Amino acid sequence: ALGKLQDVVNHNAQALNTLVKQLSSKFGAISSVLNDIFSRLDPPEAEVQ
Amino acid sequence: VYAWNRKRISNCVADYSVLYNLAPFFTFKCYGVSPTKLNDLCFTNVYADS
Amino acid sequence: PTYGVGHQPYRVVVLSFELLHAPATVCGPKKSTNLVKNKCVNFNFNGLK
Repeated sequence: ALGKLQDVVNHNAQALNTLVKQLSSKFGAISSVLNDIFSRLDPPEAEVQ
Repeated sequence: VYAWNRKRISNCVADYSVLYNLAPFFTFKCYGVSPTKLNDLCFTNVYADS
Repeated sequence: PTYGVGHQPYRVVVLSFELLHAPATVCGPKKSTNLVKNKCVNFNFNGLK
């Protein structure tokens, strides 16, 4: 029955891992790297992405 | 139009400021913008058609 | 030449580039400086900054 304690640990670990994985999402933008967008897109339209 | 003469450009330093001043071009467009700062970014597999 | 505004010849050159998928065969004009180690510094490696 220690899985009950284990499940508490796993859920927090899983949720944190899900948050980390979300960074790679482009969210409809050109790329998921903040720096690359700015060098690729000029300030007049970079803020859109 | 039929040919779509294309060039595979590689292994050289590319400066596009030459183009801007060249032959008083009366139109251009990038679809990836940053015409001023294209010169800073390195590129892979540059392929130009005319 | 008479049909001035309408069908005067325009030459169009279109160049395409792929963005930092691999070592860059072609690069823009930028100087290179000596690297430093074990120092919290800004780095711009082949466009990856």
